Amino acid sequence: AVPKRRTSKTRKNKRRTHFKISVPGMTECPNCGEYKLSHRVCKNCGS
Amino acid sequence: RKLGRTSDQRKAMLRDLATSLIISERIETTEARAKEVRSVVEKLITLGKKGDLASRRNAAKTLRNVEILNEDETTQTALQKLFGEIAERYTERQGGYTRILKQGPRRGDGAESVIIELV
Amino acid sequence: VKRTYQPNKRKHSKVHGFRKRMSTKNGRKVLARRRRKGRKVLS
Amino acid sequence: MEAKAVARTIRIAPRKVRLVLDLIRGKNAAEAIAILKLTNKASSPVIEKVLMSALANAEHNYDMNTDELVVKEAYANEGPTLKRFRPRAQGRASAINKRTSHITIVVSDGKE
RNA sequence: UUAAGUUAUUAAGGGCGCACGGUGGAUGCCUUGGCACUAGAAGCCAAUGAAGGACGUUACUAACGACGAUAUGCUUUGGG
RNA sequence: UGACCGAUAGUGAACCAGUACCGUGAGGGAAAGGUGAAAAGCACCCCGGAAGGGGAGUGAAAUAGAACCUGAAACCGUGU
RNA sequence: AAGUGAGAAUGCCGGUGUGAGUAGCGAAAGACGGGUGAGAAUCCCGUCCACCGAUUGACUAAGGUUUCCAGAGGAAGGCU
RNA sequence: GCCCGUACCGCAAACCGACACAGGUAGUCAAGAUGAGAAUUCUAAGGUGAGCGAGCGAACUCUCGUUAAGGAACUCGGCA
Repeated sequence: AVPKRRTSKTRKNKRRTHFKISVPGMTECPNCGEYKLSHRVCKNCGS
Repeated sequence: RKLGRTSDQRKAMLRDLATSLIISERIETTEARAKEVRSVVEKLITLGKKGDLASRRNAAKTLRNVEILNEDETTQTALQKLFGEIAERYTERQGGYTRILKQGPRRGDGAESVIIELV
Repeated sequence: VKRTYQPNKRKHSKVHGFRKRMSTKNGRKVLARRRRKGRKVLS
Repeated sequence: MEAKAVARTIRIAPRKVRLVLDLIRGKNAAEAIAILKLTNKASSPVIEKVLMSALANAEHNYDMNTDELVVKEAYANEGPTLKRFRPRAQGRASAINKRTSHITIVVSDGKE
C-alpha cells in the first residue's frame, strides 16, 4: 500500500503524455467581429 | 427521466420552476433542469386550452397556490392569468411550444447556462 | 467528553498567587529563581 | 524586433497554468485571444490580460503592426511558496503549500 | 507495367550534449556582539522604606530605556 | 592585551530574548545581521479595477528596486 | 602552531522532491426575479417552499476578554 | 444619598477539547390538536436554510424497502 521505490523524471514524464486539454470548436461569427461558442450565442458574436 | 436530488425534493423543485416560468415569461437555469421543465410546463398549457372545470381542478395539483402577480397591480394568482392570458394566445399544434437558447458556462462551476422563453 | 483543567478565577488566585507564595520559605525560593532568570510574569 | 510582458507573482499553481500555455504557443495573436476566450480554465482570463498588455507594448514603443504578429515564446517559472498547516486525526497535523507562478510571454513578427 | 528481393521516411512521447532563465541561501568579504586574561578602583543595599515590580508622564508612536502628580524631569556648582 | 570566535561560530540572546510559543503548576525555551558614497527610493507617457509590467529618468552599476553585497548544489522550465 | 580533510551513527538543522493533480473538502432544501460591481451558484432586497419544534427557543451564573456599532479595503485569512 | 460589575458570546463560529471539532457544561420560563403524560406525530411564536458545486445513474462498500415454494436445513451458538 506504499511505493517500494521512488519514480524517476523519465517515468513521471511518460505518465503525463495524455494529460492535456483539447482545442475548442471556435464557430467564427458570420459578420460581427467576435467569436460565438459552437451551437451557442454571445453579446458580441452576432451570428 | 433524469434525477438530481430526492423523489420529494425533485417534485417540489419542478413545481417551483414551472410556476416561476409562468409569471416571468423568460428565465435562465441549467441544461438538465431546462430539459426537464419543458414537459411539465407544456402539459399545463394543454389543460388551459380546454378551459373546463375538471381541467382547472387538475391544473391546481401542480401550480403553486400563491405568487400573487405584482406586475399586474391586482390580485392575479397565476392560474387566472394562465387560464385567461396564456391560454388565449396559443393556437398551434404544439400547445405550449417553448424554445431554449444555450449560452456560455458559469464561473462558479462548469454547468452550461441556458435560457427558456415562452413561444 | 469532560476533559481536565476546569477554569476558575478565585481558585487560580488561591492555590497560586503572590500572597500564597510569600507565606512559606519553600515557595519564597521560586520567586527568587524567576526574578533571577528575568521572567516578565511572577505568579 | 520583439516585445515582452511579465506578470511576476500570481496566486496559481505553476503546473495548472502550464496546461493553457501549450495551446497558444506558435500561433497568431488574433487566434491566440480567440482560443483564450473559449477555454473554461481558471487561468484563462489571467494569461489573456498579460497577452493583451504585451500586444500594446509593440504599438506605442515600436508602433508596429497587430494583424501581422505571432507569439514567439511563452513559459511560466516558479515563485516563492507559502507554508500552511491542517489539523489531522490523533493530534498529528499535516502541511499545505501555496505555490505562485511568473507567467511570461514575448511577441515577435516572424523575423529577428 | 508485372513478379521477386533489398532499404527508407513519422515523432505521441523519451535519452544524451550545448545555450539561456527561475526558485533556494552554500561560499567569500565585513562587524554594532561575545570569550579568556592583565594592571588598578573597588567590594555592598535596607524602617531616612531596599532588590524588583504595577499603573502613569512628549507636540506627535507601540515597544525599549530614563522619569515620578514638581513626572522625557526640578534648585544649587562648573566645565563647555 | 590575544599563532581567541566572525552570524548552524561566539553568551540561551549582535535584531522584536528569557521574547513567539508549550504546561493546571514547578518548569522548558526558539527562528531572525548586509540597497547605495549620498534616498538622488523610479517625475512623466502606455496596458490593467488593482497588483505588476514596457519605455523614460537618477546612478560608476537597475540581471544594486527594499524576495535589495556575492548567489553554489538538489529541484523546475524554454529553445536547439 | 593546530577546533586540519566526511558517504553511511533508524546522526542534528535547513531547503526541495516522489506518491499525485491522487485521498479529502467534517449538522436543515432549496428555486427564480430585481439590484450592486472590472468580475456573482456564494453579497443585498422580494415572493414561494422547507427544517428545529421540552428545542438549533427566551433568560440568569461560571468562563473568555473588545470578538460589540458605523465608514473604508491589498493582499494574508476563511478547506471553493 | 459612597465603592465595584454592567459592551458582546453564553446547551455555543467568542467557554474546555491544538481547528468555525457530529463531544462535555449548574439553574429559571415555556403555547394548540391528538393523549394519563416534559411520551408519540403534526403545528403557533422565535430561530435558521449550515461555510465547494455541476453532470451521470458501472463494479464494489455502507444505511433502508419488498419477495414465488420451503421454514433454522445457516452457525461455535436463532448472532442479526
